[PDB]
Amino acid sequence: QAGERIVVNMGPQHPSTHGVLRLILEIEGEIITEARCGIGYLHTGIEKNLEYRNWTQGVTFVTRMDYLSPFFNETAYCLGVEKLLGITDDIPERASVIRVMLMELNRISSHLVALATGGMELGAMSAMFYGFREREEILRVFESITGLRMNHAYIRPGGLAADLPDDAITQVRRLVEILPKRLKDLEDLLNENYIWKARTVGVGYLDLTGCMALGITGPILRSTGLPHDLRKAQPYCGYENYEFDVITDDRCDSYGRYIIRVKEMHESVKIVEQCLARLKPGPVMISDKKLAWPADLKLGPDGLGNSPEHIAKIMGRSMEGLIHHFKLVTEGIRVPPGQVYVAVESPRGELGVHMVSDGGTRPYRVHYRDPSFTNLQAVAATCEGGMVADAIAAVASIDPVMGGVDR
Amino acid sequence: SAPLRILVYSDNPRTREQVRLALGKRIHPELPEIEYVDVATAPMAISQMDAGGFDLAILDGEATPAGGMGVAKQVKDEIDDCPPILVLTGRADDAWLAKWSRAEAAVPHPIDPIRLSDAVVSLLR
Amino acid sequence: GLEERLPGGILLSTVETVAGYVRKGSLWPATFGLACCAIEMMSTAGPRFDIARFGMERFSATPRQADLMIVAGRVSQKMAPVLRQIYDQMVEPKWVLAMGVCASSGGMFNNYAVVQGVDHVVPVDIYLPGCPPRPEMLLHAILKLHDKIQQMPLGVNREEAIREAEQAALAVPPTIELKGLLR
Amino acid sequence: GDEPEIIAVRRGMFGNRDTGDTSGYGRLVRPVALPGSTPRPYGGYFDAVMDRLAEVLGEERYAMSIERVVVYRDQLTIEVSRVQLPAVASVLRDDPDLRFELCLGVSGVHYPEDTGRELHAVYPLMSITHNRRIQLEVAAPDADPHIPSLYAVYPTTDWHERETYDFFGIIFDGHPSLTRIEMPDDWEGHPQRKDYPLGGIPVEYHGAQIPPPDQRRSYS
Amino acid sequence: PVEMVSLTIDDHEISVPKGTLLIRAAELMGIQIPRFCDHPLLDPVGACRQCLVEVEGQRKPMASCTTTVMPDMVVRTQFTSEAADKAQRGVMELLLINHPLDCPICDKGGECPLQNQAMSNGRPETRFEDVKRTFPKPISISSQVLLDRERCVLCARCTRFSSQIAGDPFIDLMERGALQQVGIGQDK
Amino acid sequence: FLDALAGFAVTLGSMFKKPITEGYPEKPGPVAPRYHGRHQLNRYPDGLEKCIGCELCAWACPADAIYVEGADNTADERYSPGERYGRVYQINYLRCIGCGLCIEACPTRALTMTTEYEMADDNRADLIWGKDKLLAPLQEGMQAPPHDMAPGKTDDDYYLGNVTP
Ligand SMILES: CC(C)=CCC/C(C)=C\CC/C(C)=C/CC/C(C)=C\CC/C(C)=C/CC/C(C)=C/CC/C(C)=C/CC/C(C)=C/CC/C(C)=C\CC1=C(C)C(=O)c2ccccc2C1=O
Ligand code: SF4
Ligand code: SF4
Ligand code: SF4
Ligand code: SF4
Ligand code: SF4
Ligand code: FES
Repeated sequence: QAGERIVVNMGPQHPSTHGVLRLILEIEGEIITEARCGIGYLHTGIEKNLEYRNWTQGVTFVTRMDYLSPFFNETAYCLGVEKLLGITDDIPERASVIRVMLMELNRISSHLVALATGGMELGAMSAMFYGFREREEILRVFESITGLRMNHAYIRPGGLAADLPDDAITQVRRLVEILPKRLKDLEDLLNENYIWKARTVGVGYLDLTGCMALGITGPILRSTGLPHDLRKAQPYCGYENYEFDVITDDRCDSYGRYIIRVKEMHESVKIVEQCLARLKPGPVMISDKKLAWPADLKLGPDGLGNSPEHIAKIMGRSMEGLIHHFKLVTEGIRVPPGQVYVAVESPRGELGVHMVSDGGTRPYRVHYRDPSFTNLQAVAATCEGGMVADAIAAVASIDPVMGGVDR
Repeated sequence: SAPLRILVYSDNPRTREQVRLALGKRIHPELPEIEYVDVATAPMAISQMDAGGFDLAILDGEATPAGGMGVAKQVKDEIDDCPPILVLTGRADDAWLAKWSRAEAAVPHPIDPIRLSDAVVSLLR
Repeated sequence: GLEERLPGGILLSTVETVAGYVRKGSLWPATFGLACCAIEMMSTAGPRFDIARFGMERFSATPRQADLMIVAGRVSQKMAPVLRQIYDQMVEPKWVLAMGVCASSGGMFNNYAVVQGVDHVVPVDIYLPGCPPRPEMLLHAILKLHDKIQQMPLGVNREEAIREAEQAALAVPPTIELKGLLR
Repeated sequence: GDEPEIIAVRRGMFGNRDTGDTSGYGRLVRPVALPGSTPRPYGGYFDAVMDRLAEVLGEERYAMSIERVVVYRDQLTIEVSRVQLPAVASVLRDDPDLRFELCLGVSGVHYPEDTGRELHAVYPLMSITHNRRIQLEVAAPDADPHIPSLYAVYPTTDWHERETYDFFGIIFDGHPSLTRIEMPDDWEGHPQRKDYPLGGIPVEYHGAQIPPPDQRRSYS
Repeated sequence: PVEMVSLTIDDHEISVPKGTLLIRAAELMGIQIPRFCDHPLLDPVGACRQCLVEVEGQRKPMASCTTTVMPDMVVRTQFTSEAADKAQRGVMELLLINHPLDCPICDKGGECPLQNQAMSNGRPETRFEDVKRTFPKPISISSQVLLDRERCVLCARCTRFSSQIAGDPFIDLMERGALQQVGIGQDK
Repeated sequence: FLDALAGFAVTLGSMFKKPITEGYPEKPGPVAPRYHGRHQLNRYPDGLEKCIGCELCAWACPADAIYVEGADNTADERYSPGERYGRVYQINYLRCIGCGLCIEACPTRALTMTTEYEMADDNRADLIWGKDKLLAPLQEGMQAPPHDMAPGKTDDDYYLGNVTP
């Protein structure tokens, strides 16, 4: 009865709740009798603030929700903008290849963070450090390519912010060579560990029926054996040209999801090797000057800035070039009025983007169906009936990123 | 008969000047005289209110190193029988936090002299 | 605290310097990451860097054992009460590091949902730019906070320093009045 | 209706809401119309999906429920009439040939200039079995923002109906508990409505400050 | 009773008062015809030639800013006529060859009809490898108004206003040919 | 199965490997050459400021982290080629998100992003970096900004790169 039940806030400020997730748990003893989620402690109004910035500025906003999958947010946004523009077929092959490579490295990075934080929440102290070592290799690559460790705005409507640096390809090859070896260390700590399996196996069970009813996606859905992946079904960014296997498991529990993530990292490494093979020199931005981002970043003794060649072209020789630079930089492209829904396979499931343009230079309405937001609806199913310790494992298996949840 | 002592907390001297201008030596001739204690740092405001002897505290929600709402919450959680707190909010959407601060009244920026005076009268009455 | 009742002189000066040296080390952060900056704190703890080298490895899960509250993220409106509760439930001495532009000033999210700076709800000791600040920037800010702590006074010196800081702060004009060279 | 859905009327060249920085360019009147009904031969599997939907639904019911069909950018959007939303949702989910088991959420959008249809709710539905995608669009007036909650058909719509109510005030009647999820329950207003101000503060600078972007000029 | 004439712009029919200019009819219909010298409140001059459209039965493109509607006219703008689009883009190019590379420093930048109409109806890159016309800039025509003749497109809107609207023709189009330039008399 | 103990090998082995930590602050690690560090206002080889005060950098900033005001380059006091220069230039680094759109926007390469990143302060105002802090240091051959353009040269020459100390 009531006398034997506590109700406790797993609360925002809690190591396993990513600081801004409030699991309100009614527990009889230490069994989670009931679960509720206070959400929105990390709400930011990004969706509304987008409406007051032009396109190619909303990239900097969207990349900051689901911040563990920055490139996925950016790619979804840019795919939507291009679809409204009707230029999805005009994206240079090099730009699409780089987008795929970056999304796959980003999947590896996001899975590394998920495994690290899950292991730490479950006491696997060294798991966090090894995962973040691998992630730091990946982030060195990302920093070299984009100049930022996180919240990159590198993927832009119509292509990329800038082409890869000369050394980026060699760094990505070095990743493709060393990353599986390093991931072997993290897998050894956890994969076959008796304590890890006991702590995750059979925990947070959620059948395929539950995943469908709650609209779950990503590793949670594919832990039920359903090989659903937006990269195969409804391909985008040319994923159809890559030979990779959709990782799926039949356990339906936390360990199945963990194994799915581990295997997805290897699949992403394979896809990145394929991207490296396919990568060819060429433009990374649409040729249409009316839409192409006019900037041409280059390095010098002074630092990173518009290349002197572009400066000469726009300030010394081309009046049309100057007008195009001025306008596309300042107010940006104006997207034809329309309403589009574009989905990508972010590490946590279908990251959907409903985007509406009223013909203006700013997005009329941008909404992210972030997979974490829907996945968190599975906490009640995956925690109720288990112990609080099992609840920690189940929530870690859901691997929510509250930035994408609240937005 | 006692001069009501009012604590005005704001990193911005102009906000303190505006507060001390909307309010005068007397809010109304029916009210007692008013004495103002300007404080620019949250530690100093906390120390002053620890000494007590204040009838009202006006805390600028826009204070740079330590916003007024935080100071209001702190004083109501730390000083027993603390004076009523009036908070100056930098925007309309801060109203919610103004409630959370438990400040007896909130006055948006820019400080309307008459609105501030009326709120102060309501709190002192 | 009896350390505050100690009279000035060499005794109080030595107590102050010892306390500053002790507290700059073992400055345990609170396990209170928000938004994407939290990932950068974790990276700072990661092997490539080592927060542990500064004695700060123990991220006190409970606010009771935490010394430094690295907000490290964007504070939404609904979260400000929680953040203030955590800050209060820490025990003196307390320091707050506003890691990232969002924590320090609301950053790019100048809208209803964000608080527009942690300092709106808790005293901020160091502001750290970046979005997110790379781990070296976090370590730089932490070392600046260490320098601030080392010089932190106590007792009668604390009271005198508070009075002097008040006298100084009462005079500084607001940023809006620094019209240098504006047309 | 049959004409394209005008959501806003912009007057003057250069996408300027105000009077105009240069005289003489403010006389252009261009209505911003979202695409209208598509001609019947829908591309791809959309034609099959609509044929099946019209077969399962009676001709009378199909006419009463489906307000419009828009095939834009090779994406199918069924402007479904309010009230009938639960019926068509059940038909889409349960029918073996349609079988849209996975509803991906509910997105609110606001059209303050769209008379009688200011609030729109978008239901992205996916059928994994057939590997198909569609969207349902349900319009409600700002004065009567009620919409039938799909909670019985698609439980996932919970936390999406709640979120869209929080950010737009769309009352999904029949929802088990339509409480705010993002904003505090004590919050006033629905932030993502266009009339709701951005709520920013001026950015400070030595000797100056930059008002929030919503107050400053724009040329959308 | 005002007489309504009817005509098709592109392929859409519309009825407008007799005497209406094609540019005004297009505005009412929502077609954005590029224009510089046209002004609704100034008497049309047809100078810049930017508003050219194809009209059935006319060998030459017609300046929509000077063409009165006719009861059965068929008009197709750059949106539905390659000839009209080519004419308008050629006019824009010729308009930009002599223009200064001043957008970063130009006060009109961001609110410049020339920038917007070059984006919407202009080529993406220059072909003008030759030398640009140049004038001393900025010269003052009064205590308040600065004049940068290099940026002038000689649309005569300033002069046409100072003559028609305000009866103060103290500025006028001086010189001839490429040297033509708005100006005050000598110092008046 | 010794496989279940594989983790013990990983940690033990890593005990005998050299730690991979970078030695910041004494031996700071290498940031990427393209890293988005502090903005910097650059000068021409003769010392004139590149910033023409067009405010495009401020225009493109999504966080409104740049405030710029232009002024005329009067012959008595010229700071940049052409007729405009950036008289007041402030970056609110508590609003900057390092996105780099400003440098992409700048049409003169006046604004670059150096690899320097160390920045922090206990005061909100001190992180509003003005023109004085952002201007690149005056190198050899550069003169004070308030000086006339290089002899026999004009703005176009500066932009085309035909200027030397
Ligand atoms: C008493 C007396 C005077 C006696 C006289 C003698 C004398 C002086 C001494 C006697 C001996 C004594 C008493 C000594 C004193 C010291 C003592 C007793 C012990 C204390 C020291 C101690 C226990 C040291 C060892 C403990 C230890 C090994 C600590 C290390 C712990 C580690 C590894 C912490 C790192 C964890 C970490 C990476 C934290 C980051 C997490 C944070 C903050 C982010 C939050 C967060 C998380 C966590 C997500 O999951 C997440 C996921 C996705 C997106 C966002 C987030 C997010 O925001
Ligand atoms: S400062 Fe940047 S990285 Fe940090 S929480 Fe804010 S948006 Fe995220
Ligand atoms: S008038 Fe010329 S220089 Fe000025 S903004 Fe327009 S196109 Fe650019
Ligand atoms: S100065 Fe006169 S003629 Fe020249 S562009 Fe301006 S209005 Fe037209
Ligand atoms: S830094 Fe560049 S973009 Fe900014 S005002 Fe100066 S020249 Fe213009
Ligand atoms: S880095 Fe981005 S946000 Fe920061 S000043 Fe430059 S453009 Fe603005
Ligand atoms: S606008 Fe008609 S010719 Fe100039």
